[PDB]
Amino acid sequence: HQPLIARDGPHPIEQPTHNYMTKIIDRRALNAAFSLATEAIALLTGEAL
Amino acid sequence: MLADGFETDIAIPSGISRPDAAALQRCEGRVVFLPTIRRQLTLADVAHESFVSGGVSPDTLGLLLAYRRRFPAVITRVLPTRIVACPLDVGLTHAGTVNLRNTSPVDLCNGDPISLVPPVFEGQATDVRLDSLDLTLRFPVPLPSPLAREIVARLVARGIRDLNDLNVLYYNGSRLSLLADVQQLGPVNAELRSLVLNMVYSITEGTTIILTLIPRLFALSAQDGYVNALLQMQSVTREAAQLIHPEAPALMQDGERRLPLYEALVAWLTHAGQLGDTLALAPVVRVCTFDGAAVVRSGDMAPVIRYP
Amino acid sequence: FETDIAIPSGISRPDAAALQRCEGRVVFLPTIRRQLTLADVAHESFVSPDTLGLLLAYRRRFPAVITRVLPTRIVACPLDVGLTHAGTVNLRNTSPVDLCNGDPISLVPPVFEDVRLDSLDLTLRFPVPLPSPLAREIVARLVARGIRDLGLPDLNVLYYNGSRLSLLALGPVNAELRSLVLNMVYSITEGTTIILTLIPRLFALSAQDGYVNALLQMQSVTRERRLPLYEALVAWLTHAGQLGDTLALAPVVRVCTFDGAAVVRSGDMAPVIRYP
Amino acid sequence: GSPRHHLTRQVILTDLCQPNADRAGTLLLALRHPADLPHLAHQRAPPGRQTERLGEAWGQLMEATALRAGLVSFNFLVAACAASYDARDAADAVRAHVTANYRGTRVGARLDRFSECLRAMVHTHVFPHEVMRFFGGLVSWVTQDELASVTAVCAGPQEAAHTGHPGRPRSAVILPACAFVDLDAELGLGGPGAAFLYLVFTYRQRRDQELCCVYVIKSQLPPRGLEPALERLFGRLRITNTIHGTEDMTPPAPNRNPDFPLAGLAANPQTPRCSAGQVTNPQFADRLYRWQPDLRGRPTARTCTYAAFAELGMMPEDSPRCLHRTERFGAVSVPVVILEGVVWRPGEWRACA
Repeated sequence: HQPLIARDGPHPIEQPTHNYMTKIIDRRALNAAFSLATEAIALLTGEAL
Repeated sequence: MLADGFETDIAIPSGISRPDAAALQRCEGRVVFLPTIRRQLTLADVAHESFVSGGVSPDTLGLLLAYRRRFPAVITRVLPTRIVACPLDVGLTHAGTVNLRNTSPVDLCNGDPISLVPPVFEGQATDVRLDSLDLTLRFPVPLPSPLAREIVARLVARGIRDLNDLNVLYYNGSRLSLLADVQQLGPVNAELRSLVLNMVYSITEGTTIILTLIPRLFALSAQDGYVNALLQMQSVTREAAQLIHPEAPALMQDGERRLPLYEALVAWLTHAGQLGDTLALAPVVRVCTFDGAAVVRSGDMAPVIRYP
Repeated sequence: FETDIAIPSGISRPDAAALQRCEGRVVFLPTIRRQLTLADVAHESFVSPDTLGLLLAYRRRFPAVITRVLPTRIVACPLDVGLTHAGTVNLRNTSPVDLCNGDPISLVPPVFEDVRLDSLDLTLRFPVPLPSPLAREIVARLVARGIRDLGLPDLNVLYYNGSRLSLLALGPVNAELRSLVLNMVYSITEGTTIILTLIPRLFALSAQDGYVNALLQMQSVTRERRLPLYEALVAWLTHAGQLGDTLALAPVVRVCTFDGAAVVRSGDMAPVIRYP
Repeated sequence: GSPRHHLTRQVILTDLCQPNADRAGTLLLALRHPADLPHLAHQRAPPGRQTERLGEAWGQLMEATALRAGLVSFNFLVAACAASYDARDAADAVRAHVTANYRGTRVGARLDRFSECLRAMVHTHVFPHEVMRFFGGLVSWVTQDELASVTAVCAGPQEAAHTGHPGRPRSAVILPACAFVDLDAELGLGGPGAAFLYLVFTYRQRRDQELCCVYVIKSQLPPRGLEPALERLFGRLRITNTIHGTEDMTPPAPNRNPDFPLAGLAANPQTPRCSAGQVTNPQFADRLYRWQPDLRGRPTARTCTYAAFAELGMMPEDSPRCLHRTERFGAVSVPVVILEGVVWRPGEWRACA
């Protein structure tokens, strides 16, 4: 809203107003790599063949 | 209410895009030419589409002559379904105060009568075009009256040239120029007739006495700094005094009972003093700022109460 | 709506009596405002201007008629925004002219004949509410006098409402009205030569024979070194278009009498409306 | 909601207007005080017309009503100018109840006299659009011997003012069908819109063959743009005034003025000139060019007027409604145009020179 101060005498200017503001989302992304060698996956999995 | 105000309803159609719908809401205090005093009209009537003559879209001088055949109205609130205006010839509002908006590059002051002028200036030809409806809205420019008598004089005197520069104005030391374009021969001849009629009708038998004062003005211009600042550097009566020595006829027919100068001045006021209303339209409107500021800047609103 | 013109303190005994007499009289304010000092009203605010300077100033300013006068403030209502709301505001003659019913009344600067407050150090000039068909006469007679100084005894005789006016009654008003005379003559002598350069034949034609047949062509619709002529057109249309406003004397006031006499004499009050 | 209007009262002699015969809802036109008439004729007349005619024509009217800024009702004014309208079948019907309903002896001797006054007005050149002033339309009256108390609306809507009789309190604007000239039908404007009402006089300036017509014109045009519409109707009167309105003014025979030589004098540098101090000295002003313009007997603008209009009011409807009925004024049936809902606004006159 646009705020109001009242004035005396004859009424020169206003009718009460609104403002509809719209703003555009800017999208981004974040990356983080992570590696595991085959020497460790055989420990995380379980039994062998 | 019926007497004090008169609200028209310029209807807005169904199919309007929002790039077009958000342009009308910036057109809050404008000047709109209704052809009638109907209470329900459409945008195809207001716009420049209805302004065209038979096939010929007229230039800035013929744009004058179809203003004064119409009714100036001021937008008071833009609703989504309609535009509400108030024609100035009927009445303003109950309170009698309608806010306008400067489109001029020129400030306003208190008590200046407003006449409206076409978008004549350069950097000023701003036509709100609605693409979904193919509508342009050529909004006129509210100017002070001593500008509006210059510009009409600059446009009418320019067409008298081309029947056989000028376009540079100055107001309060700010340079501004108006656009130059070839003029349609039709409306120019409608302006020349309104000159010469109101010009020849201001000539009376008593004016041959006033013409004998031309050597009195010129001999006075060497003493008074008011008359030297009056005549002009490029006037005619300065060159009429250096070459022609006029003198009056001695007697008048029935010269006892009639007043020769009194009939000459009244005929001058009703025909040549009236001339500024016969070329342009009437200054209905003047500015009465109440408490804000005595000078209204460009792009700002200004309260308005009617003038005779 | 009513404005308040507050009197500054320091009022002597005759000075409160002089402001008590101006009950129904016209006052020019600069801008419509509730708080307003008396010094913006008075003749000090106009600087001394001549008759042309008053005619310019009486169009930029906004007229107001005084209501009841309080001992502390002057309560006045303006003729533009405050009179369409209320019904009828009384107005007093300062004129020698009797007002009739139904006249449109403009205002004239005080040419004919000054309430001065001595303690406050200011004067007060008040306009003359005479009807508009006389306003285009009384100005036009006096401008026609000043041209003769660069007369005729009927020029000073005005009959309105069966009453004789004498404009003569001469010295200082001649020097007071000088800038009108220098602008009225010039705008005609420039006017009747530019016509006479564009169409140079207009005096050489025979009066009732050739000039009429050349006049009927001007009236009909169906017929369609260098002199600085076309720069003098613009020079004349802005000056003659300026004197068209100032010497219009467009009417503010229309008198509609109700339960009273049809003729309002000098010194009496007249009821006033400006709206249907 | 009740609209706002303004009443006037005035004690009026009933010589020229009759609020009893003319019922509630007719126009009223006020005059100047007639002591001003024989002097304005002495001053504003063109050279060579009888200034001693207006003072005699009005003197024959006051000596005809005995067998003071008064009032002339519209129905009295139409029947006085009744010998100049097109619809003469109805113009002799308006006169038919003027002589038969108005209180007095030989009312038919006033109409032939008051029209002789109006012919003396055009001839002695005090035009009655400078004399006839608008006064409001009738709402009620109070009768008395030789005078009446007239109540009227100087400004406002006609249908708001209360009449006084609670049987029929309202009043519509009543006009005879001889003066009411449309410009919607005759031009082809059939579209809706608010319409303006105008009072229009017309003259015709000849030697002892002069006329008068009073019209009430309803139009959708502004007062700034009426002059092209009055010219189209009354252009016949415009032509007859420019050639016959200038008579007994003595012309210069033959011409004495040569052509105006400033375009030829200023081009040649050999032409003798003068300085600012050299002019207005006879030794140096006789060396210049002598130029004696003769404006005598020219058809000036005020001697070429054919009409004069003014604002009168409006109808703020979308489609303004007129009627054409034949009301009975006593025993005479008269074609009457009835206007519905007129909002009064006076205005200043404007000559069509």
